[PDB]
Amino acid sequence: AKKVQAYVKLQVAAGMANPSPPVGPALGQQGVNIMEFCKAFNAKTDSIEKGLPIPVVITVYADRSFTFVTKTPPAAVLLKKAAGIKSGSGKPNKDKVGKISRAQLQEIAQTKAADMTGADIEAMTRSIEGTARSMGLVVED
Amino acid sequence: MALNLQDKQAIVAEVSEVAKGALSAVVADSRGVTVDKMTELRKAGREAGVYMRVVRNTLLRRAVEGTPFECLKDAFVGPTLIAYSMEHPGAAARLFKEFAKANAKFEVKAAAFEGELIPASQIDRLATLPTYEEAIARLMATMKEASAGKLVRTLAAVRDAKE
Amino acid sequence: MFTINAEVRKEQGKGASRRLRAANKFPAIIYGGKEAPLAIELDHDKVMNMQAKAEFYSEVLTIVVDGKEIKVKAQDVQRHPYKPKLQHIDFVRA
Amino acid sequence: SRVAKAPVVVPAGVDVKINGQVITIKGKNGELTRTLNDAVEVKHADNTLTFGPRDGYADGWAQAGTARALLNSMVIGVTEGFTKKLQLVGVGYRAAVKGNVINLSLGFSHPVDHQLPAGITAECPTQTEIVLKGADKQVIGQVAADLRAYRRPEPYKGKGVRYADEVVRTKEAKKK
Amino acid sequence: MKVRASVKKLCRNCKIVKRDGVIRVICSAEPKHKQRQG
RNA sequence: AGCCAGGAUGUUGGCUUAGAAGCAGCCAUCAUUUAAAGAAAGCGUAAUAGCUCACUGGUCGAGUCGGCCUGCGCGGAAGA
Ligand SMILES: [Mg+2]
Ligand SMILES: [Mg+2]
Ligand SMILES: [Mg+2]
Ligand SMILES: [Mg+2]
Ligand SMILES: [Mg+2]
Ligand SMILES: [Mg+2]
Ligand SMILES: [Mg+2]
Ligand SMILES: [Mg+2]
Ligand SMILES: [Mg+2]
Ligand SMILES: [Mg+2]
Ligand SMILES: [Mg+2]
Ligand SMILES: [Mg+2]
Repeated sequence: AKKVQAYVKLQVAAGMANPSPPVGPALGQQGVNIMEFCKAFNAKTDSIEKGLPIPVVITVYADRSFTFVTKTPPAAVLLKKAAGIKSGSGKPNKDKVGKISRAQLQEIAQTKAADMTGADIEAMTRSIEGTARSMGLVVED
Repeated sequence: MALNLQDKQAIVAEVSEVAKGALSAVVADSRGVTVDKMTELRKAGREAGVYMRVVRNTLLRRAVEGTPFECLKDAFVGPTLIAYSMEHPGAAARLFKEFAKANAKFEVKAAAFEGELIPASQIDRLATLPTYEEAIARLMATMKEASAGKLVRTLAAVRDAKE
Repeated sequence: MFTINAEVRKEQGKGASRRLRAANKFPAIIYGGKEAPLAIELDHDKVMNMQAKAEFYSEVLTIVVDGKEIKVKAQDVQRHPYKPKLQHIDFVRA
Repeated sequence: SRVAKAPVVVPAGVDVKINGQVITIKGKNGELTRTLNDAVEVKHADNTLTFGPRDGYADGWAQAGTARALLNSMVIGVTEGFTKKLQLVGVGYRAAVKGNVINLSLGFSHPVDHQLPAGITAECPTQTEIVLKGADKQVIGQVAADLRAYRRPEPYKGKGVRYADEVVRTKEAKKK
Repeated sequence: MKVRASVKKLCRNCKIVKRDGVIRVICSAEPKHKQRQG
């Protein structure tokens, strides 16, 4: 690791890779080709599954294209396919909208084995706990 | 913070990390980055953990007046800036190398590794400890005795004797 | 801990009274019991401190007169109509 | 107080010639230098200069500390000497020096030719850098100021004579 | 600069100095904070 | 008080969001990494930003901080 050189993150969903209307000339304009953003992405995207948001570094030098090392998705969008509503917050803490528990979100915290600042496999539990409380979700631990 | 009480506290704990401690490393940290924490704590994910601490407490007057847990020769070990590294569980091995190869990558000065406790004295980084649970170094250490040290001298003439 | 030393007033009346708070003192009184009431003067800035501690009005207080320890309770206090100073203090021999 | 109560250590080499209320320091380089004082009493002795007040003066200390610092910068003055450096910014600028008078081009309708004062010299290592060493800290600081003045740095593109210790804010023009 | 009869420092980089007989604010970040007659 | 350092990761937080990845916006402000590090201070971004602040370590080495009660002064203050 070093520091800064080139990297961003502006997408919506892996369901529709390399979009044009949502981002377009905004998905990259520094050394990133708008059409070349559908080759190295789907080379591993369509390799597992599409749907969940997938941001990534944009290591850019001066050698034509770019190289992005992807990792883990937002643990906040995991409440539209694996929890409840299609939305999220909307009506935060004015009424007990949604409610998850200790059971759920477990194997959701388990997937991020290379993305957790807590060697304690137990400490890295309350981290996503908030990631499912940023919209008004009570926890039935 | 707090006063004399908060003082003693950090010490008795930080210094019980030297009494009940498995190991001890003293590393001056000029230009210490947060990447610094991002390292000894990364080397804690899949190789260490919370069995290690490193509170920059060159408070000296603190960490030092507070080693009546028996830490002599450490007045000499109290110069300039330092970041005390103390072990509780696990072997004393690996922890040393971590800094040894950190600071050597630049990662801030290493205070020339002024050495620390466990054996108890001065400066001179050795490699006793890290060679453990790699006893295949005692497999390779036997040097086949009769055979490897054989096929190296008893059998090295031919490949270098027909001169 | 409330221990306050004073002196028996040699004068009385708004005249002398205004001369007291003038010279950084102030008037006081001590009544109660079958013992006849007393004319007392205290140091301002001293007592100004004791009265800020909410303990001054609940715990008994001790007075030293020419050296004779009286000890009473803070019956009433007159404050300045618009400044943080004391005007006069009533004391009861309790 | 403090700065005043501090030492001064006359580095082996400086003459230190205290004649009553007049101190003259010479050494290595630098044409001597000799200032005055007032409510401060200075004392030589040993390998240093001590500075203290003087009963009857409420200026004391304050006058004494400035003594220190001054005297301090006078030692070092003839010792190490004194820094400088300014860089020109903006097409068509550039400086010259050709003796002890610097020739400047700054987009006027005329060159400028600024003439260095006594104990201070300067060179143009580059078309666009003026570096001026001297003994008198109070004077380099001036000639710097004085030079930079011909064309202080405009806060839109940054053109003009900066120092290096510069900060140049620079801002955007009103929207359309 | 502002010549208000109350000067007041505004930002955190605003100083407040007396040069000659006159109180002034000297702000290093913002020049709009520059002030006299105080 | 200077001066030397650092100021992350879940978390680009989701969100009335055209696009929002701390700061026109909503509501939330919880938990980790540790010596400290706020979904939070500032400049101001096509959006990343880049660079800097509370807070902690280092250097230095004796004071330092702001209210209170009082004395005397400063600005505020231009005319024939
Ligand atoms: Mg401390
Ligand atoms: Mg009468
Ligand atoms: Mg009358
Ligand atoms: Mg003037
Ligand atoms: Mg300090
Ligand atoms: Mg800093
Ligand atoms: Mg944004
Ligand atoms: Mg937001
Ligand atoms: Mg913004
Ligand atoms: Mg701590
Ligand atoms: Mg601070
Ligand atoms: Mg007055």
